[PDB]
Amino acid sequence: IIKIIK
Amino acid sequence: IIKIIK
Amino acid sequence: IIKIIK
Amino acid sequence: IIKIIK
Amino acid sequence: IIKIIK
Amino acid sequence: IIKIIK
Amino acid sequence: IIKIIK
Amino acid sequence: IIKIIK
Amino acid sequence: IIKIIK
Amino acid sequence: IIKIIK
Amino acid sequence: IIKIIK
Amino acid sequence: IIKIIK
Amino acid sequence: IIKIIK
Amino acid sequence: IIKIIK
Amino acid sequence: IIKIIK
Amino acid sequence: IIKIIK
Amino acid sequence: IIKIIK
Amino acid sequence: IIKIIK
Repeated sequence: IIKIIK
Repeated sequence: IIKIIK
Repeated sequence: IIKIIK
Repeated sequence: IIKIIK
Repeated sequence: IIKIIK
Repeated sequence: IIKIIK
Repeated sequence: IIKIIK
Repeated sequence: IIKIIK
Repeated sequence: IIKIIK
Repeated sequence: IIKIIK
Repeated sequence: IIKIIK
Repeated sequence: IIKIIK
Repeated sequence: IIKIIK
Repeated sequence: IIKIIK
Repeated sequence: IIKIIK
Repeated sequence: IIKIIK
Repeated sequence: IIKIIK
Repeated sequence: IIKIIK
């Protein structure tokens, strides 16, 4: 699981 | 699962 | 600015 | 600006 | 601006 | 601007 | 599953 | 499943 | 600015 | 500025 | 500025 | 599990 | 400035 | 588990 | 400035 | 487990 | 377990 | 266990 907010 | 907000 | 990942 | 990933 | 992914 | 993916 | 908001 | 909002 | 990852 | 990772 | 990791 | 807020 | 790691 | 706030 | 690690 | 606030 | 606040 | 506040 990969969750990113840029 | 990959979730990205740019 | 609101950014949300559930 | 509102960005949401469920 | 509203962007939503369910 | 409203963009929605169910 | 890949979900992206740009 | 791939869901993208640009 | 609000950024949240659940 | 608020940034939260649960 | 508030940054929290649970 | 990888969760990143930039 | 508040930074918390639980 | 890797959680990062930048 | 408040920094806390539990 | 790695948790970082920068 | 590694927890860092910079 | 390594906990660092810089």
